Amino acid sequence: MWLLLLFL
Amino acid sequence: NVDEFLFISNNFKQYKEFIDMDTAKHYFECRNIEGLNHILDSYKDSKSTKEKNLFALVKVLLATLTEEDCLTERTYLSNYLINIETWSHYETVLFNNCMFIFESCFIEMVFSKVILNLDKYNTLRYYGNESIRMFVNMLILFIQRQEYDKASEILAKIEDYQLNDDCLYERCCVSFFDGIIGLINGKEGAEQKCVQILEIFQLLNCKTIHHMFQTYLEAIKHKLSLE
Amino acid sequence: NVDEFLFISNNFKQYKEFIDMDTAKHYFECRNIEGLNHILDSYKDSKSTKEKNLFALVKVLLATLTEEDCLTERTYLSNYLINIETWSHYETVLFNNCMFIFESCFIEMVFSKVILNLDKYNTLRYYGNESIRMFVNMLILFIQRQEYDKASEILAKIEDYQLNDDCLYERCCVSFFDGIIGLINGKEGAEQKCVQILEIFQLLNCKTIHHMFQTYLEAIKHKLSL
Repeated sequence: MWLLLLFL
Repeated sequence: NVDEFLFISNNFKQYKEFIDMDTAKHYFECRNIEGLNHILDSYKDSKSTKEKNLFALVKVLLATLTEEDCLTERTYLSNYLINIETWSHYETVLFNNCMFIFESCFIEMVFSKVILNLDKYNTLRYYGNESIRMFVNMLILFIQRQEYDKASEILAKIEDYQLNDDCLYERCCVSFFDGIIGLINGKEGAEQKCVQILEIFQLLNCKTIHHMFQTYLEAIKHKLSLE
Repeated sequence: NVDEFLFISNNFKQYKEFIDMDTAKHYFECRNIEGLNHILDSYKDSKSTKEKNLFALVKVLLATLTEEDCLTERTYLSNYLINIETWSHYETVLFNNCMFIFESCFIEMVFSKVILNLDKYNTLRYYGNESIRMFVNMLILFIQRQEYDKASEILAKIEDYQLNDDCLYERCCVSFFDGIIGLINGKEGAEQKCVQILEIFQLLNCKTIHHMFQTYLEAIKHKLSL
């Protein structure tokens, strides 16, 4: 459960 | 499905006109025995503005192939495009198909017109990359879960079937990531591979996307420093 | 115009299929030399469900004309329509164009299907009357401003050019209103003209619209006491 999402 | 049908049928004629232009253009590439027939069809017709447009188009196409060149149609097509309140696709497609016939003076002003009304083509272009945006996320996620193999499979797969596409931002992303996989692996070519495309993003002055691709490469380089 | 173009081109094939059916139906009305050509086209093809449908359709059409009854196709078309998760226009248009070929047991069960999925056709009819709903409002307003002449012009105009329509609820509204104008004027027969159509609304059991047309006629009759 890392806190990331989407980006490029 | 009904509403759809209705909608299409209503606009079928307008769509039909696009098909005519396309086929008429094809005939221009070579044979024109039927090329003359379309004129015979739409000569006595010559009612709708768009049907005169078609006529004039075929005219100037035929003309360029024959010895005689008829300019009254050339001027007709000219003024039509010059006087346009709102630029549509039809206007583009026409403009394209007869741009060579056109005097530069028109073309330049037509260009002024068309330069505002590209809004739609642009927003439309974004959604082409809605497929790619998704593909990268997968890769970004696969590396983030250190599934180097999975990520490599995705790439190999999407280069096999995107092989036909001939799109840039695609081939960039695959190359960059074909890099970043090699780099995290530890093979030689890859360290420079990723920067090679990063050049292009800097060179072509895509500061926004350059930033993202760059900062990312640094960020993984960071984590692999630990290795 | 681009998005539209895009949308159409994507669904062109599906639309194209509607055209084939229509033209194939036309051929059935008379000449059929090319009737086999669609087959020649779709025999060597004969792939995809909808293209088999077309094939089978032309088959049973051609067959009905010649001295043959072809069962495998008649059954094929049958089960296709019987097994449909969601009924589309295509399904109707197909069902229509081959209903005569179909056995009644299917037709009745097909009917069961089509009864739910008329939702779209109905809401679509409403907007047909969006023209009429407007026309009456003008009349209703013209009488409300006692512009008897204006109102009568509207009527005379809209009967001249709706002349072609052959629609009921139209001809009702015009007749009813051709009534109350005569009634407010004061010539005889007009008072009875209005009730004549009001019968139809009661007879055909249109309680909703009957109520409105009725209560209105009463309401103007009321004011015409003066």
